[PDB]
Amino acid sequence: QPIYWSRDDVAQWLKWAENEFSLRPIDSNTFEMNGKALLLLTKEDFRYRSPHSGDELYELLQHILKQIRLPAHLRLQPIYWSRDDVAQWLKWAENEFSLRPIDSNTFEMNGKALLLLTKEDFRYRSPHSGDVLYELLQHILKQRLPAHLRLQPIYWSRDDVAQWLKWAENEFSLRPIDSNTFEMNGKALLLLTKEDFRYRSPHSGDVLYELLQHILGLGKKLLEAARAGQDDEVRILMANGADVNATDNDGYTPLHLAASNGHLEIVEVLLKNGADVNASDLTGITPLHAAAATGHLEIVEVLLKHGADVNAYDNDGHTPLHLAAKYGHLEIVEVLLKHGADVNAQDKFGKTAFDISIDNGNEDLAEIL
Repeated sequence: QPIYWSRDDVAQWLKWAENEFSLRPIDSNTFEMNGKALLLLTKEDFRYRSPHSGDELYELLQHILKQIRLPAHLRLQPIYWSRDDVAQWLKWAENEFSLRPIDSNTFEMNGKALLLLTKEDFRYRSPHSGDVLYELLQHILKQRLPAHLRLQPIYWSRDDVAQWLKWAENEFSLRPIDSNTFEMNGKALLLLTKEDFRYRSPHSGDVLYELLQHILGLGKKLLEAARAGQDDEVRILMANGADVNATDNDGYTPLHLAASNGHLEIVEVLLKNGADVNASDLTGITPLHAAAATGHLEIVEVLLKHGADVNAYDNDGHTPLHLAAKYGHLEIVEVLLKHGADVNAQDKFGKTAFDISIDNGNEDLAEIL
């Protein structure tokens, strides 16, 4: 059975299939592992290794299949692995699966940071044994912020970004990070792609990038379901602790989602528990911008009451009034005007709010006065 195969046995199976199925020739270095390691690999890992014939090789192994043992020093959970423990795990799995010699510098981090890395980060660090060193962790996993930076990353300062790095270095046992590695503001740090993080900090940029993603949002991912209106679940989530200013994959806070779905109970409890009433969506949309278009006047009055920029502008230069006038909501438009809405909507096409009401044929909204 393939479980008993060695690196030599794996390689012979490759040259056999290369002749039997007339696959494009592949170097034995493509799969330098024992049969136990090969099993841990997913079909996507087979594809990445030998693109020309990885698919069929995987299916062959599966067709052949149809016809733990962690050291005591590393028996603890990976979240508690120190940086030294990770090195032994790399060296042990190397001898356990007969892999290419993994350098200790490959994973210069604690056990928590190792969990933050995605499968791709493992592959970049260990191009010869990363996938095996990744799925093994998952099987092991199956077996058994500082107050100075508690603000949302979008509002972090250049000095704040530096302290975040220093905190991350001590928190995840990372290598010394220079502060000039991310000499920018939190907004600029968000704009950087994961490839930029890997280039700025080759030792820890993959960890640092993922760290920022978690700060931007598990409990928050559940709390964002406040859009659905599960008020009791929102209280329960906040009671357990959650970033009230979390951001989804499109950059929406629980407030954005609750305001757009008409949950004044949620729209008020989030503000009381610390919600950015003027939070800027990726499109520059504010909670008011959302509530105005969705016609939730009560939420509109609340946001304006709890401090909302009646004259904010999205990425297309649209004020809440413009969004209101685009969907009628003359009542909401009146509230915005009563709270100091700009008559010059200053649209990206220069259109004013009245101009939007004229194109929509809403004479009542056009009759602003």
